[PDB]
Amino acid sequence: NGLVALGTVGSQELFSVVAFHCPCSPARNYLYGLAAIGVPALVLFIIGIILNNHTWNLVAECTFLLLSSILGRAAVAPVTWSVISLLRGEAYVCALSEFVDPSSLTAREEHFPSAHATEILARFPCKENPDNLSDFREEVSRRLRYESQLFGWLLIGVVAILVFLTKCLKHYCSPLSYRQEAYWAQYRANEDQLFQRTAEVHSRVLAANNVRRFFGFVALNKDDEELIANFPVEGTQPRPQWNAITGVYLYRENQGLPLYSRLHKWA
Amino acid sequence: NGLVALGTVGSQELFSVVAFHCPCSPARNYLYGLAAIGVPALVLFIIGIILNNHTWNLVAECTFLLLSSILGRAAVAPVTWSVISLLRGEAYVCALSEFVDPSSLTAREEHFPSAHATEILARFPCKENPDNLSDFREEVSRRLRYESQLFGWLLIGVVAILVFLTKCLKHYCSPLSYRQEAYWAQYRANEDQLFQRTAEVHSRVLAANNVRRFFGFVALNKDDEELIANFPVEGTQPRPQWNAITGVYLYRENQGLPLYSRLHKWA
Amino acid sequence: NGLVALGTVGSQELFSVVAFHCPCSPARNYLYGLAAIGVPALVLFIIGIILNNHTWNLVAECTFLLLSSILGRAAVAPVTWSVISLLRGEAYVCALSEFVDPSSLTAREEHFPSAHATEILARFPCKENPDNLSDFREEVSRRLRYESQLFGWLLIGVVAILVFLTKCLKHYCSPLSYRQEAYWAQYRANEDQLFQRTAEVHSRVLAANNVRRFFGFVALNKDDEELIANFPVEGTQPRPQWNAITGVYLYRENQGLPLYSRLHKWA
Amino acid sequence: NGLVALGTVGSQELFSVVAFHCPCSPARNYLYGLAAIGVPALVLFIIGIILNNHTWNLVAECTFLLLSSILGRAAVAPVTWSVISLLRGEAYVCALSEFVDPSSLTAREEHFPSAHATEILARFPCKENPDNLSDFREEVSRRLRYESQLFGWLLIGVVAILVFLTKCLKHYCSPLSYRQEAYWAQYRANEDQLFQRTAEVHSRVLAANNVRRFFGFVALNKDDEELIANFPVEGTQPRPQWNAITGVYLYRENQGLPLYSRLHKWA
Amino acid sequence: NGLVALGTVGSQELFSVVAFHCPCSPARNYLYGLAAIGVPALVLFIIGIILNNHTWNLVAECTFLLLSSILGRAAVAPVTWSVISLLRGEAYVCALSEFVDPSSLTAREEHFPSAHATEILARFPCKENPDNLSDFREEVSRRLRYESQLFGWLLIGVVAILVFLTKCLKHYCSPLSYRQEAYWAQYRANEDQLFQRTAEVHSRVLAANNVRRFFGFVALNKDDEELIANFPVEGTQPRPQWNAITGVYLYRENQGLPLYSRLHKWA
Amino acid sequence: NGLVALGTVGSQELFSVVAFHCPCSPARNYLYGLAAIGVPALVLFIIGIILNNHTWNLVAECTFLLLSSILGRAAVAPVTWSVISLLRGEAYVCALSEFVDPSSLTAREEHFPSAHATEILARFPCKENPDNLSDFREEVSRRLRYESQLFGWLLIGVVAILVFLTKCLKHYCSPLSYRQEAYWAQYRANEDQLFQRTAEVHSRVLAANNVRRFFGFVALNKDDEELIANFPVEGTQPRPQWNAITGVYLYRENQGLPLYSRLHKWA
Amino acid sequence: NGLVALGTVGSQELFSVVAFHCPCSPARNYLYGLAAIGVPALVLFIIGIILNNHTWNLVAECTFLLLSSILGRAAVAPVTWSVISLLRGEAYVCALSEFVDPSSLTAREEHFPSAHATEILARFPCKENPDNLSDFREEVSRRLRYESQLFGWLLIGVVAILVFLTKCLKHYCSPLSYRQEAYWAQYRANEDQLFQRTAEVHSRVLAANNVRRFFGFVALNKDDEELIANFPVEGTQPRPQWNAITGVYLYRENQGLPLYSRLHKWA
Repeated sequence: NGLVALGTVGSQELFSVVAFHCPCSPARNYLYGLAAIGVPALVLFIIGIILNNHTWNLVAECTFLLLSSILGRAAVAPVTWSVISLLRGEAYVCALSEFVDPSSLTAREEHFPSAHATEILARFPCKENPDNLSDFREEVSRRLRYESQLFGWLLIGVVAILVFLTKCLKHYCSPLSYRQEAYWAQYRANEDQLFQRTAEVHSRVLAANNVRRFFGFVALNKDDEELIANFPVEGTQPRPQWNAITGVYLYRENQGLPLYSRLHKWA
Repeated sequence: NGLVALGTVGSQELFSVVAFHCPCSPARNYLYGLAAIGVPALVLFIIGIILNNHTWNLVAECTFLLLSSILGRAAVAPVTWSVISLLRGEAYVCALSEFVDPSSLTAREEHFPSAHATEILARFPCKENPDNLSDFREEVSRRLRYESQLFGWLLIGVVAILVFLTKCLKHYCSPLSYRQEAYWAQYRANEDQLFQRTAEVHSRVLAANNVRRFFGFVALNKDDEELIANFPVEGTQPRPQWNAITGVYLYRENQGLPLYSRLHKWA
Repeated sequence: NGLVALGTVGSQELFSVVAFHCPCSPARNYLYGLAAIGVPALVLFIIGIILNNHTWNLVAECTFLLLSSILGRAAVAPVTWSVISLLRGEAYVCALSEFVDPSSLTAREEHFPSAHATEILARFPCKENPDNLSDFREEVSRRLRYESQLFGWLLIGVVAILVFLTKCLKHYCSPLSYRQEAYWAQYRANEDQLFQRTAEVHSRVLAANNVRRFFGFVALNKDDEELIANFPVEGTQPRPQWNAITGVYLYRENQGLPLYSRLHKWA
Repeated sequence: NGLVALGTVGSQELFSVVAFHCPCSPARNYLYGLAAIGVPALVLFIIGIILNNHTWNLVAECTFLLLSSILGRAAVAPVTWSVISLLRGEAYVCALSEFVDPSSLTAREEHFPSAHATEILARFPCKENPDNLSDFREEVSRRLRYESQLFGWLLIGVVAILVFLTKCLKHYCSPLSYRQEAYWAQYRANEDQLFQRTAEVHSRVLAANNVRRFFGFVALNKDDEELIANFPVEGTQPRPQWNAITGVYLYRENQGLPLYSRLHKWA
Repeated sequence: NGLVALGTVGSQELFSVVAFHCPCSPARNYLYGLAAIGVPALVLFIIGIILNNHTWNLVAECTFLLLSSILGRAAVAPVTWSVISLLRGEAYVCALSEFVDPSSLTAREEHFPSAHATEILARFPCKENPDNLSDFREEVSRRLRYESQLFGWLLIGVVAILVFLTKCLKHYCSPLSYRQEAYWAQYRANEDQLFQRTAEVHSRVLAANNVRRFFGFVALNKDDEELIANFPVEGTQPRPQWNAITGVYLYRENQGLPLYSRLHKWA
Repeated sequence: NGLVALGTVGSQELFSVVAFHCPCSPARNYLYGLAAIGVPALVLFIIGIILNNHTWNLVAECTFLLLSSILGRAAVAPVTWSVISLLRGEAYVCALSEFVDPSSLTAREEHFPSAHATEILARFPCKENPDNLSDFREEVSRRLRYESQLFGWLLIGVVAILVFLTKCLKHYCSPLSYRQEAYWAQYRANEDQLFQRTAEVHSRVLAANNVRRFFGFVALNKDDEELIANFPVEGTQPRPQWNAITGVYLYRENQGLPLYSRLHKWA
Repeated sequence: NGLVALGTVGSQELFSVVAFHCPCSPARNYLYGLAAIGVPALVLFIIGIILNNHTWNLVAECTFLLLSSILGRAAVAPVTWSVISLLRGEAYVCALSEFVDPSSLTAREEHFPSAHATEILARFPCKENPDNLSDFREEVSRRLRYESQLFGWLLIGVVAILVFLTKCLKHYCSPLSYRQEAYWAQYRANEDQLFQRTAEVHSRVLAANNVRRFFGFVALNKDDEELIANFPVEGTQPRPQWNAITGVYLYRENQGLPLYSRLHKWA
């Protein structure tokens, strides 16, 4: 579970690492903000989609309980980046500074430099402004930062409410109890780990047999020596068996005794 | 019990960590204060609700002795944050500075800059004020900080009185003695821990059996070797048993001999 | 898998290591940028092509599933360099500074130094410009840096989308399941490692026999003493066998039992 | 393989170590650049030729597959020095500064100091130039550095393309497969190492016998005591045998069983 | 082999250690340069001649294959000192500064201080010169340093070419193969070492016998106790035997079996 | 052999340690230089004569092969001091400064302070001279330092040539070979060491016997306990035997078997 | 032998340690120099006389070979102090400054302050002198330091010559050889050490017997327990025996067998 938190720490570090330079300009601020805050979010979303074997299971089968799980396991990375970027400021103020109405803002009482200043307005984040505009721009700076931080806090709140609702609904609308669901999760984890290790060992001993068949002898460590001494092997399982293993498994009950996975259904 | 104190230390650190910038402005101070002090409180409350298995037990059953316990175990995090934010100052003074009556305050004796200064009043926390207003704003600053700290201390006092009353009432209006309640708590803890560990081990050995059935042999460490050598397994319990385990248990007495949990009631 | 990440770290270090000096000049900036950002990319691409034994396997045979795999394993190095060079700036602004239209840019309102300044325009990155042009050049600098960073982020996004599509297509249009593909990968790795080690040992003992035949005795460590004591040898396999081993292997199935490599097909 | 990389690091260190002083002068810059960048290259080439036993094998025999191998193993040292010297600058600009056309270069707009300045042109790298010429010489400096770095990057690219073509051709136009070529390389290495060690031990025991024949006894360590106790010796092989061992060996096949070296052909 | 490299490092250290003070003077610069750069070279040459036992072997006999070997093993020390002194500068410029033609050199355009300045010319390395001559002397300084470094690089190149030619000729015009020459070198080394140690031990035990004959008993360590317990001794070999051992040995072949040294010829 | 090098390092340290103060004066500089550079040389020569047992052997006998050996073993210390003192400067310039001809030297063109300045000439090393004479004295300083260093380098060269000639002559005009001379040297060393140790032990046990005869018992360590337990003693050898041992031994040959020392001649 | 060198190091340290203050004065400088440089010399001479048991041996007997030995072993301490004091300066210049002839010395040409300055002359070492006399006194300072150092070096030379002559004469005019003299020295040392230790042990056991006779038992360590267990004792030797032991022994020969000490003569 801590992998997502490590990824979030890395996301914050990369935020403070790579670069940022607000291109004070009439109409490019909009696009630059949108891209520089969304493209890394999209990349993190893709990364989250990739390393979730549920999607490969699903596409191998080719449902709403699957999409919820996968998108929830994925979207934790883009959200903790969007929030960190909003709360940081200096990325919302860079994109929504041109759109400020120069009529409605109070300061050291002067109307405004002109009716020509829309390219002068959007130049504030680059801190380049005359002394009068210097004392003037703090207002719009603080206002935009205010809007950014408010959106950020509301985003955090909505994400929290959504997570709580998701949990309270998944527990309410599931056929099992919750303790048995914990047992089921432990079983999935243990089965996956044991299957991975056994597959590796079986494959290694098969390869050793193949090589020995060629040279006449195989060179091994003490460990692999034990691995061949204990476990023999003659040939893998047929393709239909592999095909039967893979797939999505919804909880099915044989008579009186439940099954917890497709490999279990292979009893 | 110390997990809540560690969370409180982390809450204080995150308070001093993330950000704060009072948006000196006519009407946004109100909203910004409310959100920036309540949204983290709401998030901490949700987090406290989530990790309290009592709520999942309850919803699995689908009562006032349950809601009190859960909300008490939860609300310790938002309260220790509200108090730290009030006592800190610089968050109440930011939101309730516009509402100060400019007529009723004494200082270096001048009436007030004008009757136009309500946007000049709410600009004090941003420390930007002319020299006369410089010597003037300290009064309202100290007054608002006074109000904040007083509310904070009163909140602490009320929370303490509430906790004491809750304890004195729960002990007065309970069928058991208190020493046996301590025994009951120890039993709940021990039972939960032992059940978790046993579930994990039983599940792992079941998965090992399943994998061996597939490949013809299972690769294991020395520890799991012992785990399979000692404890055999053939199949889990039926779903009705799991359903009988879960649920809320109020103290029920068989004839002469008390039961302390639903799993105990399964004798 | 981490070898590519180590190579990327080394690529960034070498970027910050070797040199860079923007030759402010009318028409050489174009060529210098193109070369100094593409030639290292081409070199990294060649290096990636070289150390991928798939290409030697292929040419030894003398197909679209091979080219995709090889070019994907290769192009990870040039892309992570192109992106680092774009996001860095100071390499796009050096090459596309001459082409800026001197009519369309707003600043401290003066038209432009002359209609003679195209060699004065392309001299900005060398920071040598008069005071008026000093306050003028920041605009074009920021604009070009904006364009560079935008292209960089879009490149990252396109690479991510391409990787995701490649994965989702390779899993959708393959005859096997995905778990068996994992088994197959583990088998390829184990077989390659074991074959390498066995080849080395067999060759060493053969050479020892040859030398002993000459001098009358061979000097060895304790390890090689054991190596000769255990494994004897009389002569290698004929050339047809080596020729049968090499080559590309597409997944072929003997009756009911799959084969996973050409050496396996040598059963 | 890393010996060449260690030699390259040492080459860079010696570049930054020994000296360099551009002799600003009319016609000596040409010669000094040529020598100070080629003579170390020629020395490294000779060194690479020397420590490649293939050349001694060849001359002992007294063919295009030999010359390619030897010159490739050799020229890695001069190329990684030529490239480091070009990319460094301050060695091309020193030699090709006199040949700059004083008519075709734009700067702070003055024609040129005179038509007498060809000895003033070639004095720029020594940084000794009047203030006007000070602001003037930066142009020619940057231009020459540009030319140097471009030639350097193109040299790297051509070397990479040449290496890739060499590999792709040697694998395409060879009678064996590539895995057996790896076996052959391992065999050559193992045979050379074992032969060296055995030769040393046999020679030492022969010398010990000779000395004992003189004094009546030989003084030895425990190690040499074991060396004489185990391996006896009476006399070396005749000169025809040594002559049969040496020489170049192209892959020859006895009936059904391949030979991998001349000593192997001595079966 | 590394002894020569250690001697070269020591030579460089002693160069930077002892002293150097260019005696700015009309005609003494010539002699001082010649001596201070040649006398240490002659000393290193003598030292190299001394510690090469080949010369003592030769004079004990009282041929071109001997002189080449000895002078090659010797001249490595003077050459690596001459080169270090040339490349260093400040030793060629000190001796060949008087001979500069004051007519042919261009600088800040003045003819020359006078036709009396030949003792003013040779005073430049002592850095004592008036301001005009200050800006003047840099030219002759750089020119002489140029000449020195060019001679140095050419010397290195010629030495490298000579070494390569020597090797390629010695391998081409020798009766043996090269591998057997390596065996021969190993044999010479081993024989010399074993003979030295045996001579020492035999001599020590003989001296012990002599002393015991005088006092009636000899005091020894445990080591010498073992040395006398194992190896007895009664008397050395006659002078004709020693005379037969020494001398130069050209490769002679007994019938079918080669001899590798004179002590071997004593079979 | 390294004892002489340690003595040379100590000589250099003592040179830089004790003192030196050039007594600027008309006629005392001569004497002070001569003494302060020769008296330590004479002392080192005497020290070298003392610790060379060959001289005591010779005088005990009461020949040109003895004097050469002794004076060569001795004069290595005064020569390495004379050379270090010449090369150092500031000791030749102190003694031969008065004798400089004030007519023949060129400088800032003035004739000379007077015809009274011979006590002003010899005052230069004490650095006390007026400004004109300040710029004047550097010439004579550098000239005298030049002469000193030249004499030093020539002395080193002559010493090297003399050593080489001595070696080449001693090997050419000796009755033995050179390897047997090495054996002879090893024998002399071993015999001297063993004789010294045996003499010490025999003397100690004799003294122990004498003391025991007086007191009735002798107190000893464990070591001396063993020394008396093993080796008995009754009385030393007569004076004629000691007289026969001492003396110079030229290589004499008994019939067919050589003798290597007088104690050996005592067989 | 190193005890004298340690004493010399201590002498130098005490020289630089205790004090020195030249009493600039007409006639006290003479006496102060004489005393402060001779009295420590006399003390060191007495100390050297005391710790040389030869003198007590001699006076116990109550000859030129004894006085030479004792005075040589003694005078090494005063000489190495006189030399260190002369070479140091600032102790000869303090005593022989009054006697300088004020007529014969050249400086900045003035005759001399007066004919009254003999108390002004001897005040120079106290550095108190007017500016003219300041530039004047350096001459006499350097001259006196010159005289001191010359006397010092001549003293060292004479001491060295005397030591060499003493050695060459003692070896020439002695009845024995020199190797037997070395044996004799070793015997004297061993006999003295063994006699001292035995005397101590015998005395301790005698005292233990005496004490036991008084109390009835003696308390001892383990060591003294062993000392009494092994060696018994009943009574010392008579006074005539002690008288026979002491005395000076010149080398006397019994018939055919030499004696090396008086205790040996007690056989």
